Amino acid sequence: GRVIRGQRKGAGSVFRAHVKHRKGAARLRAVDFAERHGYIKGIVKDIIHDPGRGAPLAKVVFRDPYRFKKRTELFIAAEGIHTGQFVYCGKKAQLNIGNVLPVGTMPEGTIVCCLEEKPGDRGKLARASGNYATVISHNPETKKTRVKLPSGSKKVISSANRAVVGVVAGGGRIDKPILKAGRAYHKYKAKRNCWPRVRGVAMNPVEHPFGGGNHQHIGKPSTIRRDAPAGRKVGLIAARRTGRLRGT
RNA sequence: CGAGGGCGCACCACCGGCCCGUCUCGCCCGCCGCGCCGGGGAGGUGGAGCACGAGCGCACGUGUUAGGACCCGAAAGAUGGUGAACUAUGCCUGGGCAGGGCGAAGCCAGAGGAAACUCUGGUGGAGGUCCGUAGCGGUCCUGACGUGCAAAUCGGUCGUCCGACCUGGGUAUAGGGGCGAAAGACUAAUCGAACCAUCUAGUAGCUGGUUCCCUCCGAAGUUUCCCUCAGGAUAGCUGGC
RNA sequence: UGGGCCACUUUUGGUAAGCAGAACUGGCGCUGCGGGAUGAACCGAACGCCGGGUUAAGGCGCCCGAUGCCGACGCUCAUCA
RNA sequence: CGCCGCAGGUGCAGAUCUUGGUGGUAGUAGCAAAUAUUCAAACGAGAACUUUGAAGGCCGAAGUGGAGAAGGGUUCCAUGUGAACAGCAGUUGAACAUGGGUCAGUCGGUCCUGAGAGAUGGGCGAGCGCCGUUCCGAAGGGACGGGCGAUGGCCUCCGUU
RNA sequence: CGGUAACGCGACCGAUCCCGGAGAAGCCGGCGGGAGCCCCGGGGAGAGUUCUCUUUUCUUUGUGAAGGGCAGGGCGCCCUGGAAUGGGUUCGCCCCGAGAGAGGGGCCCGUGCCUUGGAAAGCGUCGCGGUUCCGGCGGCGUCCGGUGAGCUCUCGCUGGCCCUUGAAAAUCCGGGGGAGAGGGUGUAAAUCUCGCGCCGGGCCGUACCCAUAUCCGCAGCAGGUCUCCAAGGUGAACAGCCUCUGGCAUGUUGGAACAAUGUAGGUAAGGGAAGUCGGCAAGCCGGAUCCGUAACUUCGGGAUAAGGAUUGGCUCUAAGGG
RNA sequence: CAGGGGAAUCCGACUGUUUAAUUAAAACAAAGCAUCGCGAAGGCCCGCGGCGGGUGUUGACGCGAUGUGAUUUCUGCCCAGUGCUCUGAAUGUCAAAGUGAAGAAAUUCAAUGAAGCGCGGGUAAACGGCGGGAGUAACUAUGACUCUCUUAAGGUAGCCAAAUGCCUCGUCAUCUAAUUAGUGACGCGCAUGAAGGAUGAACGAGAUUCCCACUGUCCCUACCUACUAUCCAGCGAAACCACAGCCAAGGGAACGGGCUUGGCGGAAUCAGCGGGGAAAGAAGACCCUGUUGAGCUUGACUCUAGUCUGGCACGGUGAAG
RNA sequence: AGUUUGACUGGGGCGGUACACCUGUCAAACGGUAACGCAGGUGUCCUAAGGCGAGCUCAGGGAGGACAGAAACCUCCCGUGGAGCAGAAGGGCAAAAGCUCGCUUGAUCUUGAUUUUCAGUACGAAUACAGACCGUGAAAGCGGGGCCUCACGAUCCUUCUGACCUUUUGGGUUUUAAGCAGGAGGUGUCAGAAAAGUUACCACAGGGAUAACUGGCUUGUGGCGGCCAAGCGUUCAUAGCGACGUCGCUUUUUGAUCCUUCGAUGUCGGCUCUUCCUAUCAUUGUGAAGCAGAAUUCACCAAGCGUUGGAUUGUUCACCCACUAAUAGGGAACGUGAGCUGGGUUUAGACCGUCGUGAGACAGGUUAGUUUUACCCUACUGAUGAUGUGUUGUUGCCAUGGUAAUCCUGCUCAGUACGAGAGGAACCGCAGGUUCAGACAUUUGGUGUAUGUGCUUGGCUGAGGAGCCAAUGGGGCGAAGCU
Ligand SMILES: [K+]
Ligand SMILES: [K+]
Ligand SMILES: [K+]
Ligand SMILES: [K+]
Ligand SMILES: [K+]
Ligand SMILES: [K+]
Ligand SMILES: [K+]
Ligand SMILES: [K+]
Ligand SMILES: [K+]
Ligand SMILES: [K+]
Ligand SMILES: [K+]
Ligand SMILES: [K+]
Ligand SMILES: [K+]
Ligand SMILES: [K+]
Ligand SMILES: [K+]
Ligand SMILES: [K+]
Ligand SMILES: [K+]
Ligand SMILES: [K+]
Ligand SMILES: [K+]
Ligand SMILES: [K+]
Ligand SMILES: [K+]
Ligand SMILES: [K+]
Ligand SMILES: [K+]
Ligand SMILES: [K+]
Ligand SMILES: [K+]
Ligand SMILES: [K+]
Ligand SMILES: [Mg+2]
Ligand SMILES: [Mg+2]
Ligand SMILES: [Mg+2]
Ligand SMILES: [Mg+2]
Ligand SMILES: [Mg+2]
Ligand SMILES: [Mg+2]
Ligand SMILES: [Mg+2]
Ligand SMILES: [Mg+2]
Ligand SMILES: [Mg+2]
Ligand SMILES: [Mg+2]
Ligand SMILES: [Mg+2]
Ligand SMILES: [Mg+2]
Ligand SMILES: [Mg+2]
Ligand SMILES: [Mg+2]
Ligand SMILES: [Mg+2]
Ligand SMILES: [Mg+2]
Ligand SMILES: [Mg+2]
Ligand SMILES: [Mg+2]
Ligand SMILES: [Mg+2]
Ligand SMILES: [Mg+2]
Ligand SMILES: [Mg+2]
Ligand SMILES: [Mg+2]
Ligand SMILES: [Mg+2]
Ligand SMILES: [Mg+2]
Ligand SMILES: [Mg+2]
Ligand SMILES: [Mg+2]
Ligand SMILES: [Mg+2]
Ligand SMILES: [Mg+2]
Ligand SMILES: [Mg+2]
Ligand SMILES: [Mg+2]
Ligand SMILES: [Mg+2]
Ligand SMILES: [Mg+2]
Ligand SMILES: [Mg+2]
Ligand SMILES: [Mg+2]
Ligand SMILES: [Mg+2]
Ligand SMILES: [Mg+2]
Ligand SMILES: [Mg+2]
Ligand SMILES: [Mg+2]
Ligand SMILES: [Mg+2]
Ligand SMILES: [Mg+2]
Ligand SMILES: [Mg+2]
Ligand SMILES: [Mg+2]
Ligand SMILES: [Mg+2]
Ligand SMILES: [Mg+2]
Ligand SMILES: [Mg+2]
Ligand SMILES: [Mg+2]
Ligand SMILES: [Mg+2]
Ligand SMILES: [Mg+2]
Ligand SMILES: [Mg+2]
Ligand SMILES: [Mg+2]
Ligand SMILES: [Mg+2]
Ligand SMILES: [Mg+2]
Ligand SMILES: [Mg+2]
Ligand SMILES: [Mg+2]
Ligand SMILES: [Mg+2]
Ligand SMILES: [Mg+2]
Ligand SMILES: [Mg+2]
Ligand SMILES: [Mg+2]
Ligand SMILES: [Mg+2]
Ligand SMILES: [Mg+2]
Ligand SMILES: [Mg+2]
Ligand SMILES: [Mg+2]
Ligand SMILES: [Mg+2]
Ligand SMILES: [Mg+2]
Ligand SMILES: [Mg+2]
Ligand SMILES: [Mg+2]
Ligand SMILES: [Mg+2]
Ligand SMILES: [Mg+2]
Ligand SMILES: [Mg+2]
Ligand SMILES: [Mg+2]
Ligand SMILES: [Mg+2]
Ligand SMILES: [Mg+2]
Ligand SMILES: [Mg+2]
Ligand SMILES: [Mg+2]
Ligand SMILES: [Mg+2]
Ligand SMILES: [Mg+2]
Ligand SMILES: [Mg+2]
Ligand SMILES: [Mg+2]
Ligand SMILES: [Mg+2]
Ligand SMILES: [Mg+2]
Ligand SMILES: [Mg+2]
Ligand SMILES: [Mg+2]
Ligand SMILES: [Mg+2]
Ligand SMILES: [Mg+2]
Ligand SMILES: [Mg+2]
Ligand SMILES: [Mg+2]
Ligand SMILES: [Mg+2]
Ligand SMILES: [Mg+2]
Ligand SMILES: [Mg+2]
Ligand SMILES: [Mg+2]
Ligand SMILES: [Mg+2]
Ligand SMILES: [Mg+2]
Ligand SMILES: [Mg+2]
Ligand SMILES: [Mg+2]
Ligand SMILES: [Mg+2]
Ligand SMILES: [Mg+2]
Ligand SMILES: [Mg+2]
Ligand SMILES: [Mg+2]
Ligand SMILES: [Mg+2]
Ligand SMILES: [Mg+2]
Repeated sequence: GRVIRGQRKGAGSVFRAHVKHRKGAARLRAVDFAERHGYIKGIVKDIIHDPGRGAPLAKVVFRDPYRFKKRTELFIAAEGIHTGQFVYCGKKAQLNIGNVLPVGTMPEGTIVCCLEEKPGDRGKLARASGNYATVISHNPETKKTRVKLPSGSKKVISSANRAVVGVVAGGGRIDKPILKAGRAYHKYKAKRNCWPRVRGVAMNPVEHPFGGGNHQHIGKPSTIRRDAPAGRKVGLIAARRTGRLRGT
């Protein structure tokens, strides 16, 4: 009879992202004339740590092509780039780690960093540390490119979508065991209020569908249908299978 | 005074008769409309009817009922508001935490090794590390107290004491909502749904109460029906006229 | 009012019950009074306020009104009458 | 106030009834957490408690010391009173009465932004309004620079418009 | 305008615009500098003890801000030069042909010292006048040293930790660039972040308590309520115990007694958990030094395992430095 | 100032957290392990409403939803049931709208056929589940073995009178003089068992047993100290109170202070005391009744936000059919 | 989100339906008459098992007859029904009401009256008529269902049937709809709501109309006795027992009941402490024996005195160890919680097993879980006093009340009596002990703040000396007093 946890997360109040010390939105530069027809050279000025993100951010300074000013970008750092390096963004940029260039003008096996989901926005795909997307096949007609996402899914996107060449830095961060509950506390203190997770079976029936009982048991199939209302769909949501994944 | 006789009020029992409905039987009658027209009879039966009216208005009493409804009494439900000065959690900005024990990596030297490397002594100072202050907490005495110092305190003994640590202030989340390392915990001594006002004199077959005198009469706890079994309706028993 | 209960007798269940359930009349409930020491229901008797007389059931050693009869005939001794 | 009529918010022992008052309990329970007081004097009607002096102790710098924030709001300071109050007392008081006291360019506020709050545009909404905070806005009212002029005047020439 | 340079000098033309800096950054460790305090040896001044001793014990014995100069600390600053037989160097580290060691310079901080302030003030003493109750007047003094893993602040250097990387904005400044402006050789112009001079700074708060009596808890309530400073002895120590500065009157009463029962605290022959649901409660142990430590183990631990010895006072003797 | 120690069993790995005011724990959390959803026109969630809002200054080494609970070692069989999910296959049922027919129309009938449900696959680290009866070896006793009935599969590795075993104080051994306790062993286990089983150091104000030491826990009590209590001066409540207050028996609403019969009864008081006053505290919380509730659950009845799907409108321009 | 989650009931739940009906009985010779009284039955069945008429006689038995037998069919005789009539039971029935045939649809259309239940309401069922239309029989007649007693259902709604019926809203026609009358679709909780759980997180109004704990009645059950004496006891009923039967007592078992208490009588066990009972374990005095002694057993007077220390268990119980003269049984609100304790049960946290889809449940296990108040009256314990002898004092008496001692061992008797032997007492006497009681401090022990005297740590008074502080600083020894 009480609003469950997870339902309370959408209201935002306490479950909002801890963005006080974050360094800004990590994005490619907005597509313009120089990047659409040639290349623009920028210099990597600093590589910084973004709180709540396990991927380094690269501060890249460009020249404004229309007024006497310096533009500062906050690229997602591909592994191997260093401060003082020159990065080149545009259609005519060559294949090097850190350069930003459209996927349609790339070989058939190149693997990219900060992929655009739509032709014009900033990077949206393969942004988490150690991740990348592979270019599978182009087709000169209808301006389409097929890419492999970190999840293994295949996606068809426009050939005009831009991406950084290489793999985002941060490597195998998940390989290290956290070991200590406190280390997980510090990890999630810089992210949001989500970490100390109470099991639903340990709750009372009023605050969870799995709550209650003289033994801690679910009492009903944990797999729940897709169209179940909020406050009910807990457990394995719309699960195609359960068990152990033996075979793939 | 009077055997007998007569007219007989009201009222009662009965038998006839009349009006409307409905059945059964059957034969006649009427005409500006001759009709799928209209009317009439006899015999049963249904009616809160007729059969030389008794009503209307006003007052008083009793009884039943709807209303706050003889008086006081819920657990609840709804509407609209006020609270995060306590606590719960997130964020912002500050402040704080004796003295010791153990002795991780890294480093130096010596020694033994063909190599691979090994041994010894120092150095170093790691850790949700140990003993233990302040702080924070609250195990046991099931101690004190228990109309207390106190609507949760006190004594000793205890857990932890560089961390998921303690804490001020500023902020955010508000009631079927919040918040919860989860005890249905906490949300201003109130929480298995806060507080305030109103709907509201909420309802109660249940509990408690129900105020002067004398005189006369005087019970029932049984019948039948009831989601009836602590209650009603009904007949019975009572009183009054 | 629609909770009844009790007694003689009849009577069902139960080992039985100051239990449970019927029949009949009376009673208590609603009822005081005399007697049963005491007691809702037993026995007598039902009640305005009194005087006198007499009784009912029950009593008459003393408490405590009445045998303080020269009462009648027997029975009985109990170191739990 | 009686009598004839009229009309009631018309009669109390109860309701763990309402309000007010008063008993027994009873001069009883009690005035027992943190070692501790004593001598002399003064004022005074009055001294275990006030003041001074002397002595003995305690807090023992993580104080029973010296200063602040929050909160309180005159409790601060003198003089006086001695009704009540300070659960004994008081000649004392944070009591009562009468007066007095808080002085800033340089200590804070003020200014900045933080987590956040919140108009306007817009959107929604029966509506009070609330959503949203850059989003669906013609969102810059400013500037030493230059020009056209007014010469406003110590019209040389610099300030104005 | 000067210096090879780091950079220096008192100013040192310059707008729109652009770039950068400061503001502006966690926690912890180890060292080093400075100060305040503490300590020790003398010199004064005033007190205390003097039964005997004590050249004794106690108190006290200043120099603000802001300038100038000098120490001291730091530098990931410059010049010469070119290093293996590698060398410098820290407690640890760490550093070097991307320029070590060495020599010579530059800069930053300078809260330390001296100086102006400054002794005239303050303080300590000894007197003298009175102005009911003079910032009265006067004399003398306010001195020399030494120590430190000492405590507290502060500054600096160098490390460690993070799947944690520890604000923003007002505000101020430097630079780049050079649109412009300035004057015709004058006792000159534009201009000036140099020295001195002139004027102004409004508004609100400001007393006191800050707690076993000024706040909340119905109260002068053993509760609660955020901070700063922090002496001597013992000791590992912000422990406990005693003391100095400062504070107080025993916590909303006193007096007399010393029954039971209690609350709090001790002791108890012999036995030693037989008590009790149960060793509850109490008791035993305990610091430091020297030994000595098992099973098991995730090899880290267990571990102060367990067990044993010693511990005072006094007189010395060695060793550890500048 | 200032650790009693040792040998074991159970549980939780540890540090951490928790019912302010009776439960600090074995409960919660945790790292680790496993599963599920989602590529943004998205997953999950808020929102009366706006193409509103949170995750999100995010992008699969990420967010969201679950279970289990360090390490070690393992995690067996069952997709019949209920869930979940997957492609629709000639395909069954299936609303509104639309189509056709009859009628004078209301209307009636028929054809067509969205999701869903049926049909078919997958899935147990989803919920859950994991059998009986007979005969049989050259002493007996068991039963390696053999027959059948039946399931979706018939409990595997392990573990055990365990915090899980009724019978039960199970049986045997050890610990004691004596043990419903402990430990070790056995196992047809009423009713053990695999994301949880079985272990294993360190740790624990966790539950249990024994041993050394220690003692007033006890035999068996005594003495002392402080503050009370006590008495006094001052000050000064409250709870409670039908009236009250000595007993035995009787009867009685079946346990009297009062009534009957008897025993008896002597002012006013002080310190104690805990037998009575069925003492006080509260309109019993247990239990039942009420056509009185509330918290919670669910194929109870009746609904509903949200969601999936069809139709109409916004809603247009061209071709292949 | 809202709501519901029946009733009865020897408490509720579970179980049953005694909730609507029918038969016999209860039931006490009219009728009626109750309990979760007894024995049973019903929610149907039947175009015939309905209606007429006719003709037969049934169950069973005896005697006969090829296969044929205990039963196949045929025949005769007896046959009061001992068969059958659908079913439960009861009643009724013989040229019946049964069996077999023939013809049929009175199981049809109608209005009233009445009986049964009863309020003299309804439904259902039934009785007697009356009016039609029929069936059957020669006819009288009989028949509107079943031989009789049961076999069933309101309003609202729906559906069908009937009247050349009424209305359909200004008139008319036609659909439609509404109506009038009669059937049907059903309410079995059967006079007729539409309805699942859980709560230990719980709430309210009540209930002693009603359970759990005391008391009360009862005494089946438990416990303890008695009568008879078939037997046991080598033999011998009765030393000691006591079958089959039968009579009691007790209230320390457990039931039965529900009278008191639900505006509350604190709910197990232990601890502590007092008193009471006797149905006597021991001890005193006795009787009996299958009593030689020793030991043991039975019984009497008898409750004065005693009846213990421990291991496991919360236990009450139980069991074992050991001592003992003996280790008897019980009551007092299952004595005793303002006496304690809190181990158990019995709140809220939590784990396991089983059950349940789930919430949650479990006389299943486990772990943690606030035990409040006396100063009132009485009772009791002690302490002053009070009334009467004029005041006051000393010394006394005793009414009345209380009451207290207990048990064992060793030596001697005595290796005696007795006995084959083994073994093996007693009376007097002596020495001591146990439990209890009343005191006491010479001794020993304990206490010790004489704060008495040494020692000693830290600090403090300038040192010495003398002291003090550290809530009794610590420690050794310690008078007196208490013990
Ligand atoms: K809700
Ligand atoms: K589970
Ligand atoms: K009325
Ligand atoms: K309000
Ligand atoms: K609410
Ligand atoms: K009833
Ligand atoms: K009535
Ligand atoms: K820290
Ligand atoms: K303040
Ligand atoms: K005294
Ligand atoms: K013990
Ligand atoms: K810790
Ligand atoms: K704990
Ligand atoms: K799972
Ligand atoms: K399955
Ligand atoms: K399945
Ligand atoms: K613990
Ligand atoms: K509730
Ligand atoms: K009869
Ligand atoms: K009914
Ligand atoms: K009996
Ligand atoms: K009984
Ligand atoms: K009872
Ligand atoms: K009760
Ligand atoms: K006991
Ligand atoms: K002594
Ligand atoms: Mg969790
Ligand atoms: Mg829980
Ligand atoms: Mg739920
Ligand atoms: Mg659950
Ligand atoms: Mg679990
Ligand atoms: Mg007539
Ligand atoms: Mg009337
Ligand atoms: Mg409601
Ligand atoms: Mg606030
Ligand atoms: Mg707050
Ligand atoms: Mg630690
Ligand atoms: Mg620790
Ligand atoms: Mg405590
Ligand atoms: Mg206590
Ligand atoms: Mg009222
Ligand atoms: Mg009301
Ligand atoms: Mg009904
Ligand atoms: Mg009543
Ligand atoms: Mg009644
Ligand atoms: Mg009745
Ligand atoms: Mg009766
Ligand atoms: Mg009555
Ligand atoms: Mg009468
Ligand atoms: Mg009478
Ligand atoms: Mg009488
Ligand atoms: Mg009598
Ligand atoms: Mg008499
Ligand atoms: Mg007489
Ligand atoms: Mg009135
Ligand atoms: Mg009155
Ligand atoms: Mg007193
Ligand atoms: Mg006192
Ligand atoms: Mg002191
Ligand atoms: Mg202070
Ligand atoms: Mg003052
Ligand atoms: Mg006073
Ligand atoms: Mg005042
Ligand atoms: Mg100076
Ligand atoms: Mg050099
Ligand atoms: Mg001077
Ligand atoms: Mg320049
Ligand atoms: Mg001030
Ligand atoms: Mg206070
Ligand atoms: Mg207040
Ligand atoms: Mg004191
Ligand atoms: Mg005092
Ligand atoms: Mg005070
Ligand atoms: Mg002793
Ligand atoms: Mg001893
Ligand atoms: Mg014991
Ligand atoms: Mg014992
Ligand atoms: Mg202890
Ligand atoms: Mg060990
Ligand atoms: Mg733990
Ligand atoms: Mg584990
Ligand atoms: Mg806590
Ligand atoms: Mg608590
Ligand atoms: Mg606790
Ligand atoms: Mg694991
Ligand atoms: Mg997890
Ligand atoms: Mg499978
Ligand atoms: Mg097995
Ligand atoms: Mg087992
Ligand atoms: Mg075992
Ligand atoms: Mg034991
Ligand atoms: Mg499995
Ligand atoms: Mg009595
Ligand atoms: Mg009484
Ligand atoms: Mg009540
Ligand atoms: Mg109540
Ligand atoms: Mg009812
Ligand atoms: Mg409800
Ligand atoms: Mg359903
Ligand atoms: Mg019922
Ligand atoms: Mg009769
Ligand atoms: Mg009869
Ligand atoms: Mg015939
Ligand atoms: Mg009925
Ligand atoms: Mg709970
Ligand atoms: Mg009763
Ligand atoms: Mg014989
Ligand atoms: Mg009572
Ligand atoms: Mg009581
Ligand atoms: Mg009582
Ligand atoms: Mg006897
Ligand atoms: Mg008892
Ligand atoms: Mg108690
Ligand atoms: Mg008692
Ligand atoms: Mg317990
Ligand atoms: Mg519990
Ligand atoms: Mg067990
Ligand atoms: Mg506890
Ligand atoms: Mg007193
Ligand atoms: Mg006598
Ligand atoms: Mg005696
Ligand atoms: Mg000393
Ligand atoms: Mg000396
Ligand atoms: Mg002192
Ligand atoms: Mg002290
Ligand atoms: Mg001694």
